[PDB]
Amino acid sequence: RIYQCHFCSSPCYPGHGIMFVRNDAKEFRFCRSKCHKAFKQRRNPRKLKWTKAFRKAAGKELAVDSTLTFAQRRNVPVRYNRELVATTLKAMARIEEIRQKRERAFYKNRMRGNKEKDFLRDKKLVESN
Amino acid sequence: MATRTQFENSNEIGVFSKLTNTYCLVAVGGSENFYSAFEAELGDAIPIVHTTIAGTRIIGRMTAGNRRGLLVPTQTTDQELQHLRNSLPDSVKIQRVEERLSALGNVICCNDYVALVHPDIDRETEELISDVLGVEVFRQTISGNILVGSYCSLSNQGGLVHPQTSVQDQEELSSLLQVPLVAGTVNRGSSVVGAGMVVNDYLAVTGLDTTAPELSVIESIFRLQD
Amino acid sequence: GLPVGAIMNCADNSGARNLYIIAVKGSGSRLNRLPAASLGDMVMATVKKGKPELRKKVMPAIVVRQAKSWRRRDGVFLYFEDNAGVIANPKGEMKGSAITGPVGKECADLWPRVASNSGVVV
Amino acid sequence: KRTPFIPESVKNLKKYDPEDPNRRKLARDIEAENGGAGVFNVNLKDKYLLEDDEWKNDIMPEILDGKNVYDFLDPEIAAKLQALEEEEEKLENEGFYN
Amino acid sequence: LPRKRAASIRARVKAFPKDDRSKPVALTSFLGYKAGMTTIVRDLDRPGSKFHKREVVEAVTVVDTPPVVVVGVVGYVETPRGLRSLTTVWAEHLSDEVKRRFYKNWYKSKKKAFTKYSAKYAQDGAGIERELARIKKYASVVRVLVHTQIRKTPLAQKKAHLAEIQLNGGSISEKVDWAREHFEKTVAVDSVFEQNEMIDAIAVTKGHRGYHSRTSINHKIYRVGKGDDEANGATSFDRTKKTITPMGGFVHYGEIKNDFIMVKGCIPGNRKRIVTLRKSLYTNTSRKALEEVSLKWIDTASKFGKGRFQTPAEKHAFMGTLKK
RNA sequence: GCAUUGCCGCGAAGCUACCAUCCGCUGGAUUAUGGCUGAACGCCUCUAAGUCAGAAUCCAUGCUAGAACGCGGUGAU
Ligand SMILES: [Zn+2]
Repeated sequence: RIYQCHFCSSPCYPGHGIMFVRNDAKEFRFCRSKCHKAFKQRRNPRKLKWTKAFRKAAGKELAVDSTLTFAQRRNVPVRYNRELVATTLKAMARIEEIRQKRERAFYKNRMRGNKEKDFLRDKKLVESN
Repeated sequence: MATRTQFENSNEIGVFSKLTNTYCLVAVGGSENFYSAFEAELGDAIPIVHTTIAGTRIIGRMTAGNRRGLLVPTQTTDQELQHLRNSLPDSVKIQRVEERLSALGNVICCNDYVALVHPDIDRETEELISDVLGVEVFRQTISGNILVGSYCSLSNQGGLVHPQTSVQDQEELSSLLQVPLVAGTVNRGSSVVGAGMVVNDYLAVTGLDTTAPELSVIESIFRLQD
Repeated sequence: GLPVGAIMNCADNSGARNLYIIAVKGSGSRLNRLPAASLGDMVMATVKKGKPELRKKVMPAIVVRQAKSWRRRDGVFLYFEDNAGVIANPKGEMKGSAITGPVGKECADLWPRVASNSGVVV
Repeated sequence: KRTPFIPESVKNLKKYDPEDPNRRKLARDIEAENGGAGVFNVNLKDKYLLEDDEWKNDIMPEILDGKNVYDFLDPEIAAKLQALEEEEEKLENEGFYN
Repeated sequence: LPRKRAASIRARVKAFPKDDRSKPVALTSFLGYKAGMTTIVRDLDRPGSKFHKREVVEAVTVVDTPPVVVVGVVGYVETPRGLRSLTTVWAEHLSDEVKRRFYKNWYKSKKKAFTKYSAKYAQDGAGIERELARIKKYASVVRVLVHTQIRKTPLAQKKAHLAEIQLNGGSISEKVDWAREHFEKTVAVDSVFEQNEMIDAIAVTKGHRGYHSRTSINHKIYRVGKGDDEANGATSFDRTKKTITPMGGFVHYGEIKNDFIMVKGCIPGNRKRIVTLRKSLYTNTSRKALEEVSLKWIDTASKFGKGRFQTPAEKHAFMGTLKK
C-alpha cells in the first residue's frame, strides 16, 4: 500500500520514511528525514517552495483534472472480478498518459505570454528615444 | 448449548473472535483447534472466516457489526479487506471507518436492532453505524464505563453486563434495549464480559474458567436451552 | 526506548499521573548495559505523583506508548507522541477500565485484557 | 418489533458427535492428515465464494506504475473512461494540443 | 583460527555436495559477481509464527549472473595418497579473457597460449578422444572447467575467472560426453539453480583484518531473474515494467543486463567481488528450507541518496514538467 | 587574523552497531559418574547378560590455513 508523504506528498513505501503518531491517533508518514525534521520544527510546506503544498497552492501545475476522478480510497470493498483487473490496468496507464499530456500542455500556456510581455516591454525601450 | 472454548492457553474469547448470527471471524494464529471448536459448533450453517485486521490475531475488539453489516477501522489493509469481501456474502456489508480510535468491539456493542456506542464518538461513525448496521444508536455508558462492548454483551436474545452495573442503570439501559439484563461474571471473576465471551441468538461461547453458576446466568439470560 | 529510571505517562483511569520505572522484567544480563523497556513490556514502575495510595508502591505496568522509532514487521518506522504505560497486575489483567490515548498494536496483540480495555489502537 | 435471528441452516445442521465413525471433518481432521499442529498450513484461497472458482487462484495486483491498483479499481470504470475519452476528443478537436 | 589473509580472491570450494547418480548430469555450483543489496516486501507463510500470512520486509543480496561457459574438464582418479588428476582436457577455441588469465603481460605477449593445442583438433581427435575414453575408463570423479562472460559485466577487469566444478550427475562416461557437447557452449543457472533453493556462499570478505575466505550457508534463493526480462523488478503484485537495476543503478557496481540471483540475507565479501554460489551439502528440511516464498514488491530506488521513486516515469509523473 | 570540524539548516560516502541485519542449535565411538531390569546368595544389588545418560577423550563430517625444501595436471618455450 502506497501512502503519500505528509510533507512532500511523495509516495511512501515500505522501508521509506518515518511515521509520527500524535495522541489523537493521526499517523503522518514522511518520505525522508528532511520532511521529518521539517515537521519537527513546526514548519509550513506552504513556505517551502519545492514541496507540493506550495506547488499545488501556487499554480505551477494543474491541480484538478477529470482524470483525478478515478484515484480514490474506497472503504466499501468490492468482490473479486478478474475481468475488471486488466481494464483497471489499462485505465491506470492511459490516465497517467493523459495526465502527463494535460500537465505539459498546461505548462505550454505559460511560455507564450512572456513573448507578448517581452514585445510590450521592448516597445518601451524603443519608443522613448 | 453453552460451550467452553480455549484459544492458545487464554480464556479470553471476544478478543480473538467475532460472532454474529450469520458469520464468525476467527484468527489465523497458533493452531486450528480453536477453529475446529467453532466448526463443531457452527459448521456449514454460517461461514467462519480466518482473518487478520491490520496484521492482528485480535479481531473481535477491532470489529463491530451485526448480521447485516460489519464495520472495520481505518488501518484495515485492502488485501485483508478484499479477502473479507470475497469471504463474506452480499448480505453482510463491509466498510472501513475513518476515525481516531481503531478498536471497535470495545467501542460499539450492538445487536440487529440497537447499538450502544462510545458517548464521545465522532458524529460520522455515529452516522455510519445506523447506516450500515441498520440499527438504533445510543450514546451510553454501562455503569460509567465508556467502553461499552467489552463490558456489555448483546444479542437479540438478551444482554449481559458487568457486575458493577447498577440495577437502576440496568433498567435505564434495558428500556433502550427492550431486552433484559443481568449483572454477570465470566471466566471466574473477570468483569470483562464482552471479550470474555461471545454470543449470538443460538450460541454463547466462553472460556474454560467460566464457572457453572456463570454458565447458568448466561444460559438463563440468553436462553441457551430451548 | 525507556531504560531503568524513566518517567512515563499513565493512560488508564486509575488515578496515577506518572510512572517511574525502577526495574525491567525479562531483560538480559550484560555488564554496563541498561535494561530497556519498549512497547509491549511489563516492567516494575513506581508512581511519583497522583494519589498517594498509588504512590510509594511499585506496580507492574505495560508500556503502550514509546516515542522512539522502531522497526515494525511491515516496512514502517513509527513512534508515538510520548512515553506512556498502564499499571496492572502481574497476570496482565487491567486495573483501569478505559485506556486513553493510542495503544500499540504489538502490545494489544501481546495482552488480551489490555486490548479489552484499549479504546484507541495505534 | 424484534426477533432473535436463527437461520434454518443452523437448525437443519446435525449436532456434531465427538465419537463417530461417520461424521463431519473438523479443521483438526484435515490438519492431522498432512503433519500435525504447527507444520500444517492454512489455505484461504480455496474457501471464499466467487463467481468463478478459477478466480480463487487469480491474483489481486497491488501497485501499477507507482500507483495503487486498489484506489483505481471501481464498479463500472468503463462509462467514466468513455466520458473521459470524449472529453479528450473535445480537447483534441478544439486544437488545444500543439 | 589464525587470521591470515586469503590465498586467492576467488575463494576455493573445499567440499561439494553428495553425488546422486540417479539425477541427470548437472552442475553443483556457480560463480557470479555481487552487485549490491536492496529490500524486498513479501508475505510470510509460517504457521506457528505470529507473523503468518503477514507482510514482511527483507534484506536481500543480488549477485549478477552472466551465463557461464564450459571450456574443459578434469578427471580425478583415486590414489591411496588422495585425489589426483591424471589429465585435464581443453576445448579448442578459448577467448582472450581466458588466454589473458594465463598471462601476466597479455598487452605485450605474442598470445601464444594454446596454439599447438589447436593442432589437436586439426587431427581427427585421436589423442583427445583417447583422453576422453581414458577419463571414461579411469578417473572416478569428474570436474568441469568453466569461465564467465566477464565482458558482459560492468567489471573493469577483462580477465575472466576459471574454476572447477564437481559434476554430481550420473555416469562418468555420460558426464564427460555431456561436457564434450557442452564445450564452448553456455550454461545458465536456470538449468542449475532454481527458486527457493537453500545455497551456500563461498567468498573472500572485505579487507580494510578482512580478506578471508568465508562460507556462509543456508541462504534461500528468492529470484532467478532472466536477463531478457524487462519485468525483473516486477511481481504479480508489483505490475510495473521495471528491471532489477536500482534507480541510478547499483552503487559502485554498474547494472545487471544479465541474469541475476536475488538471495536472502547477507553474504561475505563486497560488491565487484567474485563469489561462488554452491548448492547445499545436504537436503535441509528445516521448514526454513522448504518455504516456497512469494514476493510482493521490490525496492529499486537510489542508494546514492535518500531515494523517493522506483521508476523515472513515476518521477516525471509526480514532479510533472520542469524548466528543463 | 581567528574560533581544536566557529555555529546552524539539510544531507552524502566510508567505518561501525542485537543500536541494524543475515547465517551458524556437525554426527558417531568413549573415561569418571548417575541408573534400569537382574540373578549369581529365595533379602539385597548400575553388571554377571543387556542397556540409558554422560569429559575438553578418539574418529567421521564441515570450515580455515596449506608442507614457504609436499605433490599432480595443463599450457607455451
Ligand atoms: Zn517527503
